[PDB]
Amino acid sequence: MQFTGKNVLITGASKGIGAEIARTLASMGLKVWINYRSNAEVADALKNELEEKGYKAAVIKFDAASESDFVEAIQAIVQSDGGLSYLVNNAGVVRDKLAIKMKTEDFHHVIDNNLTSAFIGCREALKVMSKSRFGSVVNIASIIGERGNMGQTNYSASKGGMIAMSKSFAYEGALRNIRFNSVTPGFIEDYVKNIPLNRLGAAKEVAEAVAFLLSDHSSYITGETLKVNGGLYM
Amino acid sequence: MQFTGKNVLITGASKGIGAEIARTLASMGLKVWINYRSNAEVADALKNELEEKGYKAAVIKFDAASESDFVEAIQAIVQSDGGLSYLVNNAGVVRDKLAIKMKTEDFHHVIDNNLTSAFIGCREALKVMSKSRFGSVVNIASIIGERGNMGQTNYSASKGGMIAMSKSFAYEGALRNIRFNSVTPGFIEADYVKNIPLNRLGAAKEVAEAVAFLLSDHSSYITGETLKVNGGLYM
Amino acid sequence: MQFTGKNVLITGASKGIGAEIARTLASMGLKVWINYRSNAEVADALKNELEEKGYKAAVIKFDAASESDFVEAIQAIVQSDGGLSYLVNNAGVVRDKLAIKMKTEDFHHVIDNNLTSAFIGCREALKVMSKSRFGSVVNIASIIGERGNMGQTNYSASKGGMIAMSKSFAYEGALRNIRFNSVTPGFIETADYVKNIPLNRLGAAKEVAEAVAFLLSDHSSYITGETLKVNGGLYM
Amino acid sequence: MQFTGKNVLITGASKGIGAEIARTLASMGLKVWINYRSNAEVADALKNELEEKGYKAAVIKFDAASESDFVEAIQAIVQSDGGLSYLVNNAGVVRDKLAIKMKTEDFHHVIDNNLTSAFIGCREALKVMSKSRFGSVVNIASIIGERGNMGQTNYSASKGGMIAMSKSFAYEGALRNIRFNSVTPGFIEDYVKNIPLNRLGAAKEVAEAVAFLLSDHSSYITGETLKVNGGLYM
Ligand SMILES: NC(=O)c1ccc[n+]([C@@H]2O[C@H](COP(=O)([O-])OP(=O)(O)OC[C@H]3O[C@@H](n4cnc5c(N)ncnc54)[C@H](OP(=O)(O)O)[C@@H]3O)[C@@H](O)[C@H]2O)c1
Ligand SMILES: NC(=O)c1ccc[n+]([C@@H]2O[C@H](COP(=O)([O-])OP(=O)(O)OC[C@H]3O[C@@H](n4cnc5c(N)ncnc54)[C@H](OP(=O)(O)O)[C@@H]3O)[C@@H](O)[C@H]2O)c1
Ligand SMILES: NC(=O)c1ccc[n+]([C@@H]2O[C@H](COP(=O)([O-])OP(=O)(O)OC[C@H]3O[C@@H](n4cnc5c(N)ncnc54)[C@H](OP(=O)(O)O)[C@@H]3O)[C@@H](O)[C@H]2O)c1
Ligand SMILES: NC(=O)c1ccc[n+]([C@@H]2O[C@H](COP(=O)([O-])OP(=O)(O)OC[C@H]3O[C@@H](n4cnc5c(N)ncnc54)[C@H](OP(=O)(O)O)[C@@H]3O)[C@@H](O)[C@H]2O)c1
Repeated sequence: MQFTGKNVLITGASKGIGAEIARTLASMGLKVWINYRSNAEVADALKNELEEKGYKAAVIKFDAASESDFVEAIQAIVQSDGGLSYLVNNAGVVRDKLAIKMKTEDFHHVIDNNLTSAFIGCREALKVMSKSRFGSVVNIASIIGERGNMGQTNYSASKGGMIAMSKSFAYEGALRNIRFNSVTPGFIEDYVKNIPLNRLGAAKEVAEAVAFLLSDHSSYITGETLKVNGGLYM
Repeated sequence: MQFTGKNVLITGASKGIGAEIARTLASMGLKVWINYRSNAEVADALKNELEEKGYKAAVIKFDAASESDFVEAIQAIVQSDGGLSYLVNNAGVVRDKLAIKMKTEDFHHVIDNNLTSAFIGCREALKVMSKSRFGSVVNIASIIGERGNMGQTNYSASKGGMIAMSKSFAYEGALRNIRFNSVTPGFIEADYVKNIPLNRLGAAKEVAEAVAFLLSDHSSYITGETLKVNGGLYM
Repeated sequence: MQFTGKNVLITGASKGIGAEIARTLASMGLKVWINYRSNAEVADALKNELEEKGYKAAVIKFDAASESDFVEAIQAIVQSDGGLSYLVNNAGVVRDKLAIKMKTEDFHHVIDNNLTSAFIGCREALKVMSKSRFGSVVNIASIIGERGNMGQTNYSASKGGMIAMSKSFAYEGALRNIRFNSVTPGFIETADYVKNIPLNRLGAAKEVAEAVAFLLSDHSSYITGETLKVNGGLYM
Repeated sequence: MQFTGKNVLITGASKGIGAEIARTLASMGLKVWINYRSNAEVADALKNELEEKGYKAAVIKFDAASESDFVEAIQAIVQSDGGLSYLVNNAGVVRDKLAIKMKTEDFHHVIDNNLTSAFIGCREALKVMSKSRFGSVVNIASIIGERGNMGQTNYSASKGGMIAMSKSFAYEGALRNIRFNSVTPGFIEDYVKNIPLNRLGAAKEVAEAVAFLLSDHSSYITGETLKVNGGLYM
């Protein structure tokens, strides 16, 4: 795919879907910044892999649920590269229980760490992308955020709020060509029963949806939610 | 409308949409419980207005965002009336501001107040209504939670999260006939009215009647739905 | 429920969900006009049952897919009645098959009969309700129109078209206080399927009928262009 | 973007959005079949321009609303190329008028011509793509099929029916790996006012959204309605 931008920051990218987004975007020629919070071994391993395939990769440590930490990280990337073309808000956790077994503590943890991180990222994207009249931001949402689930009142709250907040951000960034969109993965690798495509999704399929929404090919799409769930939910 | 249930708790019912919801359900024979946080001047005045007109009304206290406070009023109401049929999560604030001028303080205040509160309400509705195999909960969301708005990242996050959480709760309470539903009002009382097909602002009372429908027996097969009351502003 | 308006025409009302809308609206004091197409007997039995129960009811024969018949029937009701306050486009057919087995014949029949009929209904409603600045029209759609279904390309086409056309009609009727809304029933009783319904049961026809009543009644005076899901959680 | 398949038919592709879709899919390596009904001038001009630019391109004459005539066209393509990997139902007309002024003739014309044609395309796609267990179909709908518009009861009916029928076809084709998806463009080159991106859309951005949905990058996406409207509707 074709990118006018040059670099991308991916929160929570040391493993899983975030790692695969990093891998996909770096194989398409963007310099990927791979966020991690705790142990650096796995992030450093991914960065080494990506350079060793010939790509551009750097690692950066911050807590995406911390305002100061994540503002200073974006400032450091601006100072190293000259700007920031792309952001992927992927940082997220799960703490599933039935609601009657869930303290407001278990709710606040998931809400803060899944929504406020995305809010910080989107606001800082608005700041650093405005001067150049160019940017794209993708919020990794979920199918749970669109339909809800048993035992996932907190998670579904966070990712439905992410879907609606992202549209608000699209409204605010659209006049300076700063686009915001959500991706709602389905089941990514019994549950396979209800999937019409009769298989789990690969992380790469998510990653290439993200790549499309960051790319120039989606330059008229903003404020949209892209389902990547094999037909589980239309 | 027809109600098998007997009483309702309405958070933030002292004025505006909450109070006129309260008037509405009282007029249809339900015992209303106005909930307030600060002054009891308007809440008491409402309560009295509702009892002169011949209706059953009382008041109760908590910060609907406070877990303990919320819970403990719900036991108080169960002990007074023998149960709680209906709940309306109406409590909510706005703190509008462009996102770049918005401290995460201003974001947490709105999230914690507007959606954690609805979480305590819904989770406790599940608890008190499960025994009796009957219940109906309506969460008062907004068109902003469906479409988003400039200057309302915090409010749209809270209300959209409510709308989705409501669906999860509907899942958890469906097997026991506890129904969960949301209402998304539009602009409720000139350039604003240009984009409303009905060409007018909504009365707080139209929102209240939609809430009554979702609480009544007439919606007994409707759970997990989001009912748009916006005069056509959003379809 | 409260109704400012006085009478209602329900298309396809001689049996099933339409008969239950007629029964429910009759019991709320509306004069119901029960439409039928072919054999009257079942329709006149419904009219007699409603009149015995103390309610107002009449029958009227016309083909909802025929522009002239449906025009002329609405004109007749306006002249018996003084006007027409409420309309329920309930007429619909199914011809389920897989698409590779479906002729275009089998597609137009369901389209011409499920959508065009609603189009005529809503357009005549606009006409006859404009002067009095009051009116409410409900279009009986389906969950299939929202979600799509195997073997139901034609039916889902017709009901999704109905759902979107109903919103356009809301736009055109909104200035004369003529509201347009849709109901999307799920699986209604007439047990593999009850699996995927959270409420763990089929719906009753009366639950649909009461949702229709709400969308006709005064209580929904600010709700227009909406699609009200009656499916017990099968689709959110 | 990559494509496992080799060719694509596009109905109503002689000018406008369909021409741009032909132009875009041609530059990415697909052999494009340019459908037209009436004059062949403009379609030959398109063909000659794409063959000038080094690409494979062929015109084909048929009325998309006629069952026999678009079944036969698909059959002739199958015989020439050996198969058909991709289809784009783009044929479409408007006859805008207030509902009280609109004969059922006016309604039937737009219905028969916008929605029946897509039905004939999607069934025939089911038939010809099933054996190879590979295919992708994109139905070009509209924002009007999602929110409605005054004066456009007929167009909105056709396009919203297209959007729901496409999910039904997605269900039917899922097991064979034949994907169905819709595109809902907004305003495509006062009005601009209500568009957050503050400009009309290029046919070119619609065409690239279509390309993504046909491509291998959307291989876990079926039954989706991808909005291309610059924030005009979220
Ligand atoms: N897999 C699915 O089916 C599915 C579908 C829907 C969406 N997604 C989304 O996919 C994303 C991650 O994919 P995954 O399921 O493969 O999860 P995963 O394997 O847990 O990867 C999540 C990553 O995000 C990190 N993270 C969490 N909070 C963070 C913070 N505040 N700052 C920085 N990094 C943070 C992780 O925590 P640690 O430091 O603890 O490793 C981890 O590296 C999330 O947004 C999830 O909500 C998942
Ligand atoms: N009006 C609209 O256009 C619109 C549309 C969408 C939905 N709604 C919803 O309508 C509801 C209220 O209607 P309104 O707009 O008319 O607002 P309002 O006039 O401000 O009434 C809101 C009430 O909720 C109370 N409240 C706030 N937080 C509370 C808490 N934690 N515990 C208990 N009570 C609390 C208020 O606070 P005080 O103690 O500070 O008075 C006040 O009595 C909200 O949920 C809002 O989100 C508004
Ligand atoms: N049952 C469900 O699960 C379900 C769910 C979604 C919505 N609905 C909708 O419910 C409505 C009817 O309910 P039902 O399922 O109980 O169907 P039903 O039992 O078949 O009742 C349908 C009625 O509509 C009549 N009708 C058909 N075309 C007509 C026309 N052109 N003019 C006048 N009447 C016409 C019937 O035809 P005859 O003269 O041939 O009897 C019959 O009386 C339809 O709109 C259907 O599309 C059904
Ligand atoms: N432009 C927009 O703002 C917008 C937005 C939403 C979607 N779209 C969709 O985009 C498509 C067309 O793009 P456009 O707006 O640029 O329209 P256009 O300029 O009119 O191009 C439409 C083409 O489709 C052809 N066509 C119509 N019916 C046909 C049939 N039965 N068989 C074969 N070809 C047929 C045309 O007819 P002739 O032979 O009469 O030339 C013409 O070549 C349609 O599906 C329209 O509904 C338009």
